[PDB]
Amino acid sequence: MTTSVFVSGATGYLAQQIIALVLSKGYKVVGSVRSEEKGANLKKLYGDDFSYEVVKVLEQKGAFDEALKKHPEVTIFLHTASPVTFEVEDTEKEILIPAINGTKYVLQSIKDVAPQITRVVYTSSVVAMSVPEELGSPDVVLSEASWSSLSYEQSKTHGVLAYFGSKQFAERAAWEFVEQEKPNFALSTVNPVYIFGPQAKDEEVKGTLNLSAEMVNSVLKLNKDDDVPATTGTFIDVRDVAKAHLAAFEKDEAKGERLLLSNTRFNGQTLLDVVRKNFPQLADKLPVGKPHSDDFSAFKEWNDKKTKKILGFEYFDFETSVVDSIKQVLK
Ligand SMILES: NC(=O)c1ccc[n+]([C@@H]2O[C@H](COP(=O)([O-])OP(=O)(O)OC[C@H]3O[C@@H](n4cnc5c(N)ncnc54)[C@H](OP(=O)(O)O)[C@@H]3O)[C@@H](O)[C@H]2O)c1
Repeated sequence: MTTSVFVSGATGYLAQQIIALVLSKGYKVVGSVRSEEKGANLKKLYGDDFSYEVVKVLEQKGAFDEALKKHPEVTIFLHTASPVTFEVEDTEKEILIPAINGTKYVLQSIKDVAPQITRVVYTSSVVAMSVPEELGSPDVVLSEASWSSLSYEQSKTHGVLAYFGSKQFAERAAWEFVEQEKPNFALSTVNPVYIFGPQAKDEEVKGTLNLSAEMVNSVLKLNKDDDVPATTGTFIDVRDVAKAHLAAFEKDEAKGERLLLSNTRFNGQTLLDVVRKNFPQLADKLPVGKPHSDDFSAFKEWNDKKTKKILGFEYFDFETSVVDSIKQVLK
């Protein structure tokens, strides 16, 4: 009787938080995974309202055809699967193509075989809206209208620029598909910054230590003689990203929208100060730097007012998000 929701890349960090949230709202879920045992693991963790299908390669035409044919009860599709790595041999084969062609072929499969799908949400990224130097700029104001100027030729040259390109061009292709093919579904994208926060299941706190979360987790591996990490940027809590995905398919207002998911700026000093205050027993094992020397008052606030009005909830603050990540890891 209830609606089923399809989530590509269900093994992932964001994807599992999305899955745990939608299951809690009464939805069923069907998740895609690159292998059978990967499916089997998730089933044990999430229970009866979760099914999976093995889709090993995104960059094949009709890759999701069989999976979708087997699940007519699915009316919602959340495409989150994407290479999220900066380190590869071929930027193209390992990052650009599976993102760009993966995305094109999923939308085509939905149109071909799942005409009952009314909503599709694509997980994009702030990298689709800018170039590396602009993000760390204090005179740059990003908005839902922002598009990266990074060219495809330049995106190939190395790993970080490939990831920037992958998101920008996959998302473009997504909006171009909607314009050109005129599908039954309405499209919306979620564009987050660095994603922090606890993993969905404690049992998953062991391997595949995902890039973004690890930027918090790595602090615990410092020792008192190490330098303050130089990591800096803007954050959003994984649980807020999940709620945005939910709003991205439940709210009429979210149709045809890009949603910029960005909260506050932080650097390595912000991180150490939070961890040191909340986990005093680790203070002797950690560097000190210059507590509260961090100052972001010169940075123009990004324009996410539209996203904030559509979402209609308040975000987890940096300390809570970081605190909950470390709590779980220590547990
Ligand atoms: N976390 C961030 O820093 C961040 C920020 C903004 C936007 N995003 C976007 O949101 C998504 C979720 O982020 P995340 O932190 O959850 O990343 P993640 O933990 O690395 O999740 C990636 C998932 O997608 C699948 N996948 C990756 N590369 C693939 C490929 N070449 N072919 C087929 N499947 C592949 C993997 O499935 P298997 O487990 O089966 O390999 C993996 O579980 C990302 O795709 C990213 O584009 C992420």
